[PDB]
Formats: sequence, C-alpha cells, structure tokens
Amino acid sequence: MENWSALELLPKVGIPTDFLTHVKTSAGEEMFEALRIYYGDDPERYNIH
Amino acid sequence: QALTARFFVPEGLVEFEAQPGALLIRMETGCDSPRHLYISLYLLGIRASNVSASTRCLLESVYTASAARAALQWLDLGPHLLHRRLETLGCVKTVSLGITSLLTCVMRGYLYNVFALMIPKDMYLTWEETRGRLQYVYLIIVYDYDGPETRPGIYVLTSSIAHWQTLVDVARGKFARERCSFVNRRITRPRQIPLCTGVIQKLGWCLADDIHTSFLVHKELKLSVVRLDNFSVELGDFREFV
Amino acid sequence: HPGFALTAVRTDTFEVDMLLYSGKSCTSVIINNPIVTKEERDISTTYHVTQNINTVDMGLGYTSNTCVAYVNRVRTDMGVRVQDLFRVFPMNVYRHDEVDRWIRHAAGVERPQLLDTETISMLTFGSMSERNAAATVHGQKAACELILTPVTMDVNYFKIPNNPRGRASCMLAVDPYDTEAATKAIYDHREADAQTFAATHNPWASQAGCLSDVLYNTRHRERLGYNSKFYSPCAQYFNTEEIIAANKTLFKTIDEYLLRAKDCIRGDTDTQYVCVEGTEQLIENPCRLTQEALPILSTTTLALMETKLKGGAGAFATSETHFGNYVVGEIIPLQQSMLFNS
Amino acid sequence: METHLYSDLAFEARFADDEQLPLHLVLDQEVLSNEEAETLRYVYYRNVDSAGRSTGRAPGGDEDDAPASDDAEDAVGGDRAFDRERRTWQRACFRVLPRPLELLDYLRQSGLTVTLEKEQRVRMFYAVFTTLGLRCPDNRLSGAQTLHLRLVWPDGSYRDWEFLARDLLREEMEAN
Amino acid sequence: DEVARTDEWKGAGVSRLREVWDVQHRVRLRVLWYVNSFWRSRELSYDDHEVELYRALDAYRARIAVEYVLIRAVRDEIYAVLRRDGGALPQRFACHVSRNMSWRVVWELCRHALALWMDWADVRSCIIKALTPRLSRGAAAAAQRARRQRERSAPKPQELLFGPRNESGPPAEQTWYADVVRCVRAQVDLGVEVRAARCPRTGLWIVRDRRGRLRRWLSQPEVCVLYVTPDLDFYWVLPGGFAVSSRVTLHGLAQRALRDRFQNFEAVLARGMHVEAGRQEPETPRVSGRRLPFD
Amino acid sequence: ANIFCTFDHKLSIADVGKLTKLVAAVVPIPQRLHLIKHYQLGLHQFVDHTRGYVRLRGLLRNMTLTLMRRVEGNQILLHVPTHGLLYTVLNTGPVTWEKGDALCVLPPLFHRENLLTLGQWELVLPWIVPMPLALEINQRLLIMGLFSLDRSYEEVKAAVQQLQTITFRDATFTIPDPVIDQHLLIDMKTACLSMSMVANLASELTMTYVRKLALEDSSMLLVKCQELLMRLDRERSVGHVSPDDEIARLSALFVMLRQLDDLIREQVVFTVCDVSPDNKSATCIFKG
Amino acid sequence: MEANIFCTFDHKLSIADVGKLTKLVAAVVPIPQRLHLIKHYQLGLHQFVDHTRGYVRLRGLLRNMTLTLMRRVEGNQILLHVPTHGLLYTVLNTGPVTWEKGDALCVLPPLFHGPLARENLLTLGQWELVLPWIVPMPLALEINQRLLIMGLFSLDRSYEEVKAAVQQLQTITFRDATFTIPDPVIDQHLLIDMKTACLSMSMVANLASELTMTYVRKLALEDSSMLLVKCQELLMRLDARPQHVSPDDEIARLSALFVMLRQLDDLIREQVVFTVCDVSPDNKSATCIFKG
Amino acid sequence: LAEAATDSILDNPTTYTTSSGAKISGVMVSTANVMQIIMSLLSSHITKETVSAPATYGNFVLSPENAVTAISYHSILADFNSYKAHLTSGQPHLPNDSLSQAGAHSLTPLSMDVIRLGEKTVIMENLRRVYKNTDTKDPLERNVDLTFFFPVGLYLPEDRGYTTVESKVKLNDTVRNALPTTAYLLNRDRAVQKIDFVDALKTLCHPVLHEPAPCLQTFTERGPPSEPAMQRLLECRFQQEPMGGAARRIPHFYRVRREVPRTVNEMKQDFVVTDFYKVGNITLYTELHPFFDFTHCQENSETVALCTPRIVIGNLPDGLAPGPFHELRTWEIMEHMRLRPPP
Repeated sequence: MENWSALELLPKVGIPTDFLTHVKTSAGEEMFEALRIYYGDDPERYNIH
Repeated sequence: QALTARFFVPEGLVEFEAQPGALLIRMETGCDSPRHLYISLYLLGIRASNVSASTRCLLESVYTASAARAALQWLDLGPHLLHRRLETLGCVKTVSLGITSLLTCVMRGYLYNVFALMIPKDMYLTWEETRGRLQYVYLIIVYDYDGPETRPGIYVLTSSIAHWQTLVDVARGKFARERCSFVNRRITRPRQIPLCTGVIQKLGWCLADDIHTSFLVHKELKLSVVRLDNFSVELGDFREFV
Repeated sequence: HPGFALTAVRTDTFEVDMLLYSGKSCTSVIINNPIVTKEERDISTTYHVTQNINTVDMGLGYTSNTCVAYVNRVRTDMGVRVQDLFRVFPMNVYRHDEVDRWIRHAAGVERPQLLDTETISMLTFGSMSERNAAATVHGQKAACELILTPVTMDVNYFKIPNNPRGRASCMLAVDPYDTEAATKAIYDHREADAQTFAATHNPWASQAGCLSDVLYNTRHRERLGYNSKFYSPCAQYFNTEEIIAANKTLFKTIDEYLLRAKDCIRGDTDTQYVCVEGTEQLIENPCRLTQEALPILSTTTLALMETKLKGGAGAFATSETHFGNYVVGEIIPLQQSMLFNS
Repeated sequence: METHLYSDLAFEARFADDEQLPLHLVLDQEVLSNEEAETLRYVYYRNVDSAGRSTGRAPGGDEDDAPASDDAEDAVGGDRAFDRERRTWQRACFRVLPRPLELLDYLRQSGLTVTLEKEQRVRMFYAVFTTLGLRCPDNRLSGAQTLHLRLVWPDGSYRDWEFLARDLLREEMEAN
Repeated sequence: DEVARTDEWKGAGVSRLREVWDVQHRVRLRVLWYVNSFWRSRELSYDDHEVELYRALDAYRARIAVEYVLIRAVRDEIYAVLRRDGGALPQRFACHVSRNMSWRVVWELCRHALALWMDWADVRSCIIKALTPRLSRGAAAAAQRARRQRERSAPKPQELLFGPRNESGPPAEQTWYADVVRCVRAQVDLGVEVRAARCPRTGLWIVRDRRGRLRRWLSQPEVCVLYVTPDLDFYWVLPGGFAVSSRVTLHGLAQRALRDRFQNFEAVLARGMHVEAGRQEPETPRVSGRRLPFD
Repeated sequence: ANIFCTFDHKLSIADVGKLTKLVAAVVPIPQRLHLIKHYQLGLHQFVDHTRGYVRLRGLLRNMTLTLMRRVEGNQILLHVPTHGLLYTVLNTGPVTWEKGDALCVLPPLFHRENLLTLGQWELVLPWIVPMPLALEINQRLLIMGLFSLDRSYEEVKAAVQQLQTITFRDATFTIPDPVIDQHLLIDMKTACLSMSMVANLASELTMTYVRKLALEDSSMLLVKCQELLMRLDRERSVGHVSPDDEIARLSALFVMLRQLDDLIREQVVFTVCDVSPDNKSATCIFKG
Repeated sequence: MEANIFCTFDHKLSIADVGKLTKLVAAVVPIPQRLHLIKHYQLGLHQFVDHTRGYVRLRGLLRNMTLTLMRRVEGNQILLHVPTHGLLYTVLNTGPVTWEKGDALCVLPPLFHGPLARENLLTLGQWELVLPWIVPMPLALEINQRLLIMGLFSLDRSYEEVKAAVQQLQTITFRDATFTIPDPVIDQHLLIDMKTACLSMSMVANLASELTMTYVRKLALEDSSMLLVKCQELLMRLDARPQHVSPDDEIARLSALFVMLRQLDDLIREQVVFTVCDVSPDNKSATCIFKG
Repeated sequence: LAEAATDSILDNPTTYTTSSGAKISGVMVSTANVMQIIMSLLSSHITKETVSAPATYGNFVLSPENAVTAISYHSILADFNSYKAHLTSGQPHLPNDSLSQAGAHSLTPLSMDVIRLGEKTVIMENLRRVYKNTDTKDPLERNVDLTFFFPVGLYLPEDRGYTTVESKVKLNDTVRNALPTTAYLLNRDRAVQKIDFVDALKTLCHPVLHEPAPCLQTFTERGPPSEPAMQRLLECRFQQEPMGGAARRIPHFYRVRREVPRTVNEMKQDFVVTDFYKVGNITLYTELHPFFDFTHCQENSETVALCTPRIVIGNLPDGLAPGPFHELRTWEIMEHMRLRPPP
C-alpha cells in the first residue's frame, strides 16, 4: 500500500546498490516487506489524483 | 501514607502478643465496664478447631495468665454468634511493655523503606500451590456443626482471587462438609436457629516472594509461624456464606 | 529386555560468547533530548527520565553477521534422567484403583492432581507441579522425552544428524506455502522420505496417530489434559502446525529464525520451564531451523566407552561396532575438547 | 447409593399422587458395555398392564387404536401420537461409578451395613445406579404387569428392555 | 433431637440381592431392597393368576411380531407383484449388460437370495430404518409441505419477474436405506445408509456410498439388493439392475403397535447443551474413569 | 473537592450560631453539583407523611453524603470525602462510640435545636449508628410491620410493646410503630408483603426445582434439601405445570427479593479510630 | 505495586490504527495478570471468547480480569493506567447503553446488539480488540436474573416448548434500546449457581416463621389492590392467633432468613465498578468514581 | 565473515578513517575473552591506530513546510525544499539523502586497535568496561541450545554381525554382554552415566502410552486409501457365527470353492526385516502403535476401522521384532535364571 507512483515521479538520489544476492532473488524470496515489480514501461504513474 | 491508632491493653493479654507483628481483634461482651476486650489470633488459637493438640496445649500453658482466662471464658456462650461478637482492628506496628501497655496498629498502610504479619501455622492454608504474583489475604471463620455442639474453625488464607462470588463458589466446593453439617444440624434440632456456615473478612494484599515461614519465641517457649513479610492492609467487612 | 527399543531426545543449553561484524554506518541511530517525568510524595520524590532511540537499517542485504565463536559451560546436566510423564499429564489414572496405586508406587510418583481451573491458570502463570531439588551440583534437568521404537530400527540412523521422528520434515525443501504438499511430505508413506529414502525408519512415530505423535504433538496434548509449563524437547519435532506454518520463503524464514523461533526457558528452576515474562533472554536453536537432532556419544557396554576414553583425543568422533555392541560417535567434537580445553 | 435414597424419599412425597412404589436397580458389564455406561445421558421407564395397555392412556383405549393411516399429510397420527408417546414415558434418576468395584465393599465403604446371608460377594468393572417406579392400579400389584427399561445416549440412539413384575417379585412378595 | 431418615436408612442397611433377566433372556441386572423403604410399611396385596400371565404373553407376542409383520408384508407384496407383471421385470438401475448370458442361473440365484433374506429378517432393516423418521413429528408437516409445493402450477410471469425467488422441490441427491444379500457366502447386510441419484441421461438410478463412491452390487452376479425410498417407495433388484417395485404396505398394524415401539427419541435439556434451539454443541461431557473425578 | 450551598432566607445571628454548632456533621445532598440551593440539603425534601422510613432508607443509600466545613458569610461549604482517608465526624446519634466501631447511616426515627429552620424547611440530618444496632433495629421495625394486621390481640400488643424498646451500652430507645391510625404505609406494605411472598414462593417452587435439578447429579446436600422440604410439606399439612406459569412465578421470586435489597443489604460508611473524652465528636476513616 | 501498565503492540501500525486507537483514550480494557510489561495478544476478551462454549464461562473469566484506563498512546506502546479505589476518573462507553446520574456501573461481556453492527475495531491480524460492556446496575442484575431463570426453567424441558419461552425471555429492553443474550448454554458453571440457589430457596422456605408465611393471606383478608390481586393470581392454584408468640424467636429466625436471602440475592448481583457523576450530553463519556 | 556484509546505503567518506593510513570498513564487537584470544592469535595482523571520529551527534531539524504537512496529513518528506526545487527545475537526481545532511564536519581523533583483512580495515571492541559492576548481563553473553538423540535397547541383526575392534576389547561369553539392554553416557563433565530400562519407568508406565483412543480416532478420521493395491488390502470380512452345531457344520464351509482374503496382519508377516520400512510395504499405514493392532474391515458392506490390543509381545510384526531376537530374549531369561546350560 505504498505510494509507488510518487516514488517513481519524485526526484531520487543515486547510490551504487549492493545486493547480497541477485536482486530478483531478493525480491522473489521477499527479503523486503511490500513490493511492486513490473516489466517494460507501465503507464500507471502518468495520472495524478 | 499509613494511618495509625493507639490502644491500651493489659500485660496478661499482651504476653505472647508482645512481638511487633500481630493481628488485633475486639471482643464485645455484655458486661458493664469491660464491654470490649482486645484479643489476637494467638489467643484465639485455643478455640480454633483446626489447630493441632500440641500447639493448643502450648498456647494453653502460654495464656495461663489471669486476664486471658476471663477473656477465653467469654467465648463459651454461643459458637454460631462468634463472628458477631468479633470486630477487627488491623495489624500491629508498635509495642511498649508494662502492666498496662500502649500498642499501635495500622488500619490502612504499609512501612516505607520491615513490616510482617504473623500467622500460627495451623491457621494457614492455600488453595494455590504456585502463588500468583499478588496475593489477597483473608481472615475466615467456618463452623463445624456435626457434633453435640458447634465448634469454630479459624483460618488465614492467601489467594489471588479478588472477586467475592467466585471465591465463595470455590470455598463452598472445598468446605462442602460444613454445608452438609449445617443442614444436618437444621434437620436434627430445629429448636435453635443456626446462622451461616462460614464468615469471610477481607484484609490485605501482598507479593508472593515476600511471604516467609518463620520461627517465634516467647517466655523461652517456641512456636513456629507463617508470615507475610511486607504486609499491606485494607480492612473489609465480615461477609457470610452458606 | 522388553519387546521394544527406545530412542531418547533431550535439549541442552550452552552459555556462549559470540563475535559480531558490522560495516561502517550499518544503521543510523536517531535519538532525542531526554524527557523527564516526575512523581512526587511527601516523604521522597522520584524522577523518571526517558530517551527514545530509532534505528534505520541502511543496507539492502545483511549488514551484520554473527557466529557462536566460543563456549564454556553447559547449563544442563547432560544427564540421562527420564521425563516425569505423570507430572505433565497429571489428571489421568488407571481404571482399577488398586493397580493405579500399585503403578504409582512402583514407578515412584505422587498421587494425581487436578489441573488448575481456567480462571486460576489465567490468574497465575502456570502450575509448576514439580518443585526444586534440595541440591544440584550439575545444572538443569535435561529431561529425556522418550519415544518408542522398533527393536530393529536401522542402526545407521543414529550416527548422523537426523530427525528423531524417522522422516524428513525440513520445510526448506518443500515448496513455499504449499500446505497440501507439505502435509503430504510429513505424513504420506507411499512417497518416501526426502532424507533416507524409504517410507519411514520408525513406523511408530512418523505417521499421524502414533503414540509418539499423540504424546508430543501439542494439538493432541490440547485435546488431552496437560500442563504447558513443562518444556519438552520432543515437541519441536512433532508440532505439525507451526512446522507447516514456517513453510515460507528463504529470507522470511531466516528472519523468523533470528527473531521469532527462539525458545524461552527459565534459568533458575531445575526443571526446564517455559518463560513469557520477556525479562529472561531468548535462546537460539539451530536445530529448529535445520529440523534435526544431533547424535551424542553413546555405547552399549563399558568396554567401548573405556577404549574410547583410553585412546587419544579424537576417538570420540568415530563410530564403532562389536558383534552386538554399537558406538555412536559425537558429530561435533564437543565433549572431549570443546568444553574442557577452556 | 445417593440416587436410591433420594428417589425413595421423592416417591414417598408422591406415592398417593402417582401410586408408584420405588424400585432400586444396579447395572453392570452384562447389560451395557463400558463406553455406553460411561456416556449414558438419560434413563426412561414405561409401565404396561397385564392386558398390554400403557399407562399414559386411559384403559378404555385411545384414538391411536386405529390402523396405520399410510397418508402423507398425516404420517401416522403425526403430532398427536408422537406427543402421547412422549407422555407415556417417565424419566428416572441415575448415577455412574466409572471404576471397578465389589458391590458389597462399595456399599460398606458407604454408610450402609449390608447384612446379606452369605458371602456371595460379586465383582464388576463398573456400576450405574438407576431406580424405577412401578405402578399400583389399586393397593395391589399384578404379577403379569410389565415394566420397560430404556437407555438413551448423547447421539440419540437408545436401548430398550422389558421385564415382567413376577420375576422381580417372585418370592420377595408372596413370602411377605 | 430428631433421628434423620438417611441415618436410620444407612444403619438399617439392606438384606436382599438377586439377579433378574429380561423376558427374551438377553440381559441380567440386580435388584436391591432396603429395609427402610416405605414399601414395607405399606402392606399392599399381590396376585399372579395364570390368565393374567397368558394375556401378558399374548401382548408380548404382538410386541415382538410388530417388525416381522412388516417384513412379511413386504415379502408378500414382492411375490404378488412378481405374479402380477408375469415375472418379466424392467431395468430400473443403470448398468451395462449382455444379451448372451445364462440369465436362468441369475434367476435361481435371485430365488436363493430372497429365501436367505427371509431367514435373516431382523429388527434392523431398511424398512424399519425408513419407518423411524416417518414417525417423527416433522415428517407430517414436511411431507405435507412437499406434496403442497409439488402441487404447484407453473408460475405466472409476474411471479417469476418480481419478489422472492422461485425454487425447485427435491434436492439432486436422495437419501436411501438398503438390505444387501450375498449368496456365495451366506451373509446379509441390513443396517445400510446409502445415497441414491436418478440419472439425467436415462431415468434410471445410480447408487453411491456415503462417501461419493459408487456401489459394486450390480456387477456381481452373486448379490441381490433391496431398496426403500424416504417416501417409502420400494425396489427389489437382482444383478443387471433389473428391479421389482411396489409400495411399502403397512396397513397391517395399528398405530400404537408400531408407534410405541419405534418412536424416535427427542431430548430434554441437561447440562452440556445450548438453550437456543438446535444450536451447535461442544464435545460430550462424558463423566469418565480415566480422569481424576471432579465434584 | 468542595460544594457550596446558599440559603435564600435571611439569617439571624442566633440562626448562624445554631448552624456553626454542626461543623462536623454528616450532611447528605441528593446529587453532586458544584453549587446547590439550601432546600436539597438534608432529608427534609423527602419527608412526605405518606411514605416514611423504608423508601427514605434507599434514598439515603443512593445520595452522596458529605462533611461540613467552616462557613463563609452567606454560603456553607460541604466537603465530599474520599475513600481511605480520615475525617472528624460528629455523633448526632443517641449512642456512645468506642475506638474500633463500624458505622452505618439510617434515617432518623426518634426525635429544639433540631429546628434549624429558615421557615417550614428543617435540616433533618441522618443518624449515625453502630452497625449491629442498625441491623437489629431494621429487623425490629420489619417485625413490627408483620404483626401490623393482628394488633387487635392482647398478647401481640404486649409483644409489640416489648419489640419497640431497645437497650444498648448505656443507651435506651423507644422505636415508633410503623403503623399510624391502625393503618400501614405503602412502602412498608410492599416490603413486608414481598418478604412474605418470597417465603411462600420458595416453599412452593423449591419442591419441584429440587427434583428438576436432582435428575442429573443428585447428591447428599440435595437429599438433605429433599428431607427438609418433605418435613416442611408434612408440617404445613396440620389440617404437570405449564411453561409460562412457571416463568411468571420464577421471575416474581427474584423481583421480590430485589425489592428487599434495600433492607437486606447493610453497607458500612465510617469506621472509627479516635474518640473525644467529651464524646461530642470522633474521627473516622471513610468507606463506600 | 506498579500503577501504570505498559502494553506493546507487535505490528507496524499505520496512520489508521494509531489514529483510531488514539480515539479510545480513557476507555476501559481488561487485563488478566496485572503486571508491568504486557503484549497486545493478551489484552481484551478475544482469547477467552468461544461461541461453541457458553456466555456463562465468558462472564466468569471477565469478573476476574482487572480493569485499566488507556492513556497517552505512543509508538507501539499503549500505557494502560490502573484506576485506584475512591478517586475520580473519566470513562468512555462502548455499548449503546445510556448513562444517567447516580447510577452504579458493572462490567458484563458484550451482548448481541439489536441491529448487529459490531463496527470492526482494530483487526490487527487474526486478533481483534474485543471490549466489554459497561452497564448500569438494573440492566446487569436483570440479565443475571434472566440467565439464572433461563437455566432453572430450561432443564428437563424438550426443545419445542423451550423455544417459545426462550424467544420471549432472551430479549431485554432497557432505556429504549434492546439487546439479546447470546449463548445461554447450561454449563456446570451455571449448575453451581443453580444448586446454591435451590439450597438457599429451600432453607428460606423452611425456617420462615408462620407469620411470614401467613402475611399475604392475612392481607387478602385485610385489603384489596392491584398489586395484591396480581400476587393472589400468582398463588391461586397453589392455595387465628399464633400457636405461640415471642419477639426474640422472630429476631433469630429473621436473621437466618436474611443470611439466606443474601446468598440468593448475591447469585443475581454483580460487583459495582463505577459510580457516575454528571455526564457529557452525547452519552459519549461520563465522570465516575472507581468502586469495588 | 567480514566480506559477506554488504556495504551501506551511504557513508560519510571522511568519517572514521585512519589519520593517514586507511579507511575503516567495519567494526567487530565481542566479549573480553574472545577478543583477547584473537589479539594473542592474530598478533601479526593487529596494530594500534588513531582514527578520525565525529565529535558530536548530527542535529536534524525539520522545515516548517514539513510541520504543515505533518499537522494536515500526518507525514514528513524530508528536505522538502530540495524536492520542491528539483521538481520545479526539472532535475532528475538529488545530490544526497536526508541523513547525509547530518553528522557532518566535526572530526576529533581517538585511538583503537585494528586488524587487516585484505583490503578491509576492521575495528575491535571488548565491551568489558560498559558492563562491569552493573546488574545486567552483557548481551553478547548468550544462551544457545541443541537437541540430541541416542538409542537404547536397539538390536543389531545376527545375520550380518561383525567386529571392527576385536583386538582392542574382549568380552565374557555371557548373554548380558550380547544383548544391548542399557546405554552409557557422559556427564556435564566427562564422567560415565548409565541408563537402564528401569530408569524409563517414570514415563513408560503412564496410561497415556497405553490408550490408543486418539490413535484410533485419527486412524478413522483420515479415511481409507483409494489406491488400487491398498484397495485390495482393505477388503476383509468377520462375523460371529453361532457355536451350536459348529462341529457338524465345518465341512459345508469347504464345500464352497471360494478362496478368502488374507488379513492385514497376515500379510504383514512376510516382509523381511530390511525392507519392512520401504515404500513397497503396503501395510505400513496400519502400524500406528506397538501394543495395538489396527485394521480396516467390512461390516454391513461398510468399511470400518478396528482396533485391538496385542495381548502378548509375540504378536508384534516379524519385521519389527524378529524371531532371532526372541531367541536371544529367551537366552537372556535363561541366563538370568541361571539355566544357560539347559538341563
């Protein structure tokens, strides 16, 4: 129930990310609580309510 | 915090009671000047039907004193009416010795920064064997009706049960003998009208690790006690149950 | 020798020193200027001071690692005393009163006791029907929760770390959240076990309704009457419900191991009692995650024990066989070296 | 025990009303098996006169004497017959002793003093103590009366036995 | 001061103890006599003439015959209908069959099966197990309701457009009881609860276990089965699914004779059940010897 | 914790002097406002000639009872007490107190200074009584209520005359009869008929309910109940019950005993550990 | 000992939960064990409720739980305060009951509300924050009377005649709101109360004097009124100078009758927990003193 | 151990570096004993340094715009001004996070021990000072527990017996040595302890073992198997024929040319010992209890579950309790009664 669209639109700071194990494994084995994974370009972020 | 009152008692009553920790009761007798006489569980143990013979004779020798005899003689008339004749005054914290003595007992309080309540051993029993964290403690009197006359039982007991109704529901469960003996007295002789089977008074709450077993000495005689090492007193009313 | 064999299970606690690694700025500590609160009386006055810490984890893997580096003492006796099954199941009796009393005397037990009523069990934190011993030079009573076993169970089963119940039940192998497949893996006996391929090495433990299963599964205990204060080593292998409940993904089960699966045991009483006051520390249990038990040095006759005490350090590791006499060697070199070298 | 005494008291309070006298019975491992005696819920009894007429009815028949209806809106006197049948059963008191015992030793452990003629002491795996009343049409008992014993369990299944009063009273009464 | 009834009751004690048997001589139980019962003070009379015993035994004969008379009635109906239709009977239960077979041997096996069933007539049987729910109070109103609702003309359109739904009378699954006889090893299965469904493909019956599994009888040449419906229709079927059908006829008994015997029980409330009507219930109390007794 | 009260009328110097004498009495008010008018103080507002004692007892139970404080000009302060704290209370009752009593409150019954009147309004304070006396006098009034219908007989006249007087440690009383003009008031009427009818209802109902209970787990205490019930039934003979009727009778038993709860329950208010040599006033711990 | 009880919540509570839990400051929530540090899973009545089991056992467990007031809800910590005897406290009601002045309040397990809303508060997982009902004395003793009378009537009755009576008995109207008694199973927890009530009724029936038995018949000889007529109809089908008179006899017999009526009344009574002062007009909250 | 820890989200690159030598990679914390052991063991790699450390905590203050969003919506978005400015200007990226905006620029030096692990420089803390004389245990002092298991009374096949230690130990010929009825263990310290079957009596005599009521209950609940081989295992018929003309009726049973199904107990007796545990043992779903037999059989053509006790130990399945084991038990009995030279 995160504001993923806001995360996409908002400005971000870049870091050299270092996952212990491959990122898709970390997401697939849910090391992180709450997730969103999409493929390609998903236009969900292009409207503001 | 604590509240205290001052009382006069003569030495003959005080003798074994002289130690700092005790529970004080008042006797009202229909006499003219000495209406109220101040007695304790140490003396009341003589008539407690649940105490063993050896301790009974120990107290019989200990309270040979003159005034204690007349005090005991007033218990003879009316077993069922005993708790009516009794009134309670809390637990004692002060002692000064003399022919006429001045002693202090608290009605509602504790001691900040030792304050124990003593119990003679056979007066003590529990309905728990793993003590709850906070123990409510009582003075209860139960009547043995199955005999040629009724004999009174005396107990001080510790329990975590705070609600009176459930408490009496379990008390009836374990004291079913006295209920049946009461009804046996009623069916046997309707001439005299018996009152309740047992009487509850609420006074106290303590923490279980602050309950000690202790050994007590007076007049070079030696009797063993159970004690509530840091006693908190909250004096309630006598309540009856059949 | 009666017509059957036994297999014992017991849990021993070790007091350990561990070393921790953490990179620079693994996490950021947020603190506030302390808050003071006041309670005052006419005899003395007391101040309560409070300060809040908020820790924000600053990495995408695991930024800190621990290992149990050193150990020197066992809080349990490493004994072989048997659990008092009468105390844990106290209400139950034999039909015939005379034979019940005969068995009570013969096996040395008190009379049966009624369980504390639900109101009492709520008001006080358990019954604790068994008291402290007068003295104990060793540690806590590591009660062995025996389970029954066929006379001819395969001897090799005991020489390597296995599940004592006789079937593979580590929920890391099963696909996550497939409760149907997991119950199949633990209970089906037409699909061989995943560890020692066969239907089962102990048919009186590994399938639903065995005496071990009804003895040590907390569900069947709940259907029965028992006291929950008494910690039992065997329960962690037979509690199907939370074994299946742990059938989650890799990182969530790691986090559950390091946070939630820890045991709590009272440190003072001789009998291992459970604890929920939170004031007592929790205990790390690798056997829970691995879902296996460790083999410990055991031998039939004093001959092999003495010939292993006779030989040089390291003989405890081996497992040896005489005509009818076996030796089970300890899988980690604990007893001879790790405890006493200190 | 306690049920026998209590029911002997209670029947005296209603001897004139019911015209029934109390009868105290014991059951063992030969009347019902262990689990049934352990889970017994109700015990019922019903009287039958020497002519085959129940006591929940007047002797002069009833409308239930009719042949079976075979209808569907009526089943067999649907509600009327069912309620009359519920009328013709009376409920008795009972107690279960779930342990093996010797009956004389149990009774002497109790307050009684059993004074039987010789040591035909008997053993049983368990005991239930039922008590029943049997009816006096006038101040007399007919030897051909029949008394029925019914036992019901929590699942609603029941067992049903019937006894004729002559065997119960064979020379208990003709000697008296 | 008064003497108490229980005290003199105890001190007087008992001296009588004897065993008695039920009339069928199947059960024994003990009768106890207390010397303080008011029975001894009453001094009432006793009479045991032979005529009364004879009458009681005749009443007992009727009480016993109440079940075997229904057995005999259904048997006689089977035979009467078997002559009525010329013995040639249609298929009524669905199973595949061969024209090239020795049907005469199955006819003789049917004769054997019905004889063996007649020998093993018993109180527990599909006819009695179907009668027992018929006697309960609900069955009158329930069957009345079923006939009334069945007797409904096709709805007028506004009834179907508006208001609470229209419904269909019967459920897709029927509830049945059956008697199964096997001749190759003399054996009869009487207390059977069984589920039945009428096939949609053909108007014939498919029979199922109370698990959903199909029954095996129609394939086995050595078995014959009897069927009864909850509305007391009736079938006797021999291998191949060919059945003889008729009413279950019970006009051979008075209402009280079967009613008093087979009246299904209804509870009266006792500790451990909810006061709300028909509510869910905990596990039974079961005062038991395996646990330390409570007060 | 304070409550202020203002008198509408004037006040002579003698009347304000008469008020200040009561500077430690137990004065109840119907309910707790911050400021109240003088009428509500005391029991005077409830003193209708048609009602009397028993209803006033329950009213006194329900009200809040306060102690008095030293007086401002035209406005009196009432101090509402707190549980477990000591206060000085004045014994307006005609009894002597001793260090250790349990004290109860009940409406006055046996009454020049009491006329603390500002015109047709009188400050009738309640009585403070040692608990055994209160229980016994409640019993005695109630028993006087029961003989009320038979006052024509000479021996019951003597029995009532003997009941009315009670003697206590250096004290004597004459309790007024609960009947006036040979008629009984409505509250006493209801109380006594309810007591009598709960007795009758118990006698009628317990016989069937002991059997209804006994079928399951009948035991010795219930057998003793049966013995006493049978003897009571036989001794009363000196010479198939429908559901809703039983519901009505069973409900009535409990509602009747609920009406009695005013006179059945006797709660404590004060317990004393001090007394003046003058015995004019005492100090007590507050309860309830 | 400790006057403040700290409750820790085991979730990452969002804005919704931390806001709606802030909305319940000074509500009463029950605590079993009365200790310093307590987890949210053993707060409220959620674990003790089980519909397959009775309302009687839920009431029995509720009487023994201790009551606390909720204050200063902060991050994952709820800070329950235990009210001290004889002080002035504010309380927030949960049930739809309306509170007057002067009324004494008792704690009862929640009932089945007339239109059955229940409004789903705090479902943080499989848990739910079930709160008890705070009810004025007349309704509490009314519902206790109803449960006891329903148990007494219900025994040995078949279901069909039971239904018509219980559908009338089960519903209680009180101050224009109506509630239903949820689960009146005949538990042994109720059998103990019924046995005590039967013994007390038998005893009061026995030792009552002849004048106490004869009063209402003497009053029917004396007077005629609607209340007396209703009593007469109650006694209808069940129906000189005393043989000896004495005052002290009456004193003793009446005192015994009082102890027995105290038992019988106590079986209906419940222990008071709050006495109210003047109330916020919207029934939302009232000021009360904590009693016992 | 050190290389496994992933690097942080961020770092102040100038904070916690050796004055001239190195950048600090991580800190290792452990009790005094372990740290002392490391200091003695890896002496060549451990050296004393002075490092630059932040002198004060980072002071984080919040914008008034964050206060307004906090009052209204109950949330913060830190460095609100930067986000607003970057969204107005159109810049994609921010220079640094909210927490790198704290703890800055106040460096003061302190001296530590360090160790070299390849590229990594790691600090070492022995937190003795923080806990001495206090009433709380060091959280690095931990309780860990393990679960152990061992057999007793287990019996090895005679068909394949062998010795690996014949030259080491030799035993008397007695049967007590032959049949392993006890086990020996070591104490908390290395001292021998013994378990007999006698020690087991406190558990093995409990009624809970001997009551199969839950066993039978869940045996019925699970339901019979639908697999065809198991299906041929299920069928079995028993009934109570009258005993009146029992003898004369015997030939009539054999007149019928119909073979009968083996019972489950009968089938269980032909599985040899080494494969009674394999999947091919059809009957295994039955074997729930050592003392009791379970089976599914038919009555009224319904399938029911039957339970019955194994009155004598001889009734146990051959695979679970073989015959040669019974011969050894008999030899043990004779040895106990000193009849081993049997008369």
